[PDB]
Amino acid sequence: KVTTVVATPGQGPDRPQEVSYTDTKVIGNGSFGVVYQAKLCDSGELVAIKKVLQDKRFKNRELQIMRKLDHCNIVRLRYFFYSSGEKKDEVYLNLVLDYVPETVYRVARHYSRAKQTLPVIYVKLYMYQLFRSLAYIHSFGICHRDIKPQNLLLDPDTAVLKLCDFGSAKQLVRGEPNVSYICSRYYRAPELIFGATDYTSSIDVWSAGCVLAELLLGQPIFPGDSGVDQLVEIIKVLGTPTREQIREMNPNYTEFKFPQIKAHPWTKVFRPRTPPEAIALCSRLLEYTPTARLTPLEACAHSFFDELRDPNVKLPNGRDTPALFNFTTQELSSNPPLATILIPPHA
Ligand SMILES: N#Cc1ccc(Nc2nccc(C(=O)Nc3cnccc3-c3ccccc3)n2)cc1
Repeated sequence: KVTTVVATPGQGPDRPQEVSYTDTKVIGNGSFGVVYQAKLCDSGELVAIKKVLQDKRFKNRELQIMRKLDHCNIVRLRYFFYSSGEKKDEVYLNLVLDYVPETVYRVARHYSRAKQTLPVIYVKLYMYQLFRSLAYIHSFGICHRDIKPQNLLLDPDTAVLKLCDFGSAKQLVRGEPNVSYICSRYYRAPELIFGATDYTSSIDVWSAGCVLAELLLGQPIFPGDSGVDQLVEIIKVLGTPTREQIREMNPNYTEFKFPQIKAHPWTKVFRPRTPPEAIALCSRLLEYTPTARLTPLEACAHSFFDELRDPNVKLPNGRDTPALFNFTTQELSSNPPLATILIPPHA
């Protein structure tokens, strides 16, 4: 079964072309719509097709964001096209993206089910690539707003990580309010739990810190089906937020009473074989004050990633590590001096 469409390339100028594909199978479903896998007839390359319902009143925000992104750790929009679908008289937007076979969720689940942890070399590779993708999107004012393991795509043979699902992504403008109900259970920053509408891109850094801790532990660090349960788990690790810290993440919640828990030592939260650099990185990402958390680029420069910068490092499968040092001026713009650390002498 061959489907031919007239699709517009994602990057470059608006000059459509005939794209033919086959072997269409469903690989994802949800409130967003459906993600398919397909093979392009010309090259034989696998692609993913995200199909979503198109709002008649305005251009799809995810498409506007995707057309402006170009980074090795962000899934690439190859083409886009409009089509019919399940609901009659409704137009659908189809995003043809580069296909990535695995997710951090599935991979971590294998390890947790086998009563093991993912080797720290992979924790470093994946976490570093996530912080690069965040550094890049944050350099445009764009916040992902839904960082979680299912959104971190992985190619197991090359150890490449690609951030995906820009359905909640938004360019945050200071003074313009944002909906607080974005971000998934376990990964929500405490300002989002308190329903703040004036949050910054630093909510992605809290989410990434939750992913790091979960990869170190083998289970979520702040679980719970309600915000109050999530908050008790946060207070158990971080200690009680001060009135000042509470004011920094939604000031309308300053008069509420919180359980009095003393600041637990981060060394006791993880298994004894956990690298102290990973623990130090966690404590700097999972902070109450949104401005106290490391930026993505500062996290890339952390000592936990020094092994990645060694010229002799190789993947466990014997292959070379993927591209890690091809930083652009755009990507370094939050702190250009960091290139001194980020690009090692051998690169
Ligand atoms: N199981 C599975 C599985 C594993 C790998 C892929 N590969 C892949 N490759 C390129 C792009 C995308 C993509 O844009 N996905 C999404 C986009 N928007 C929302 C949600 C998703 C999504 C849904 C389910 C799982 C993970 C992401 N996914 C797909 C499914």
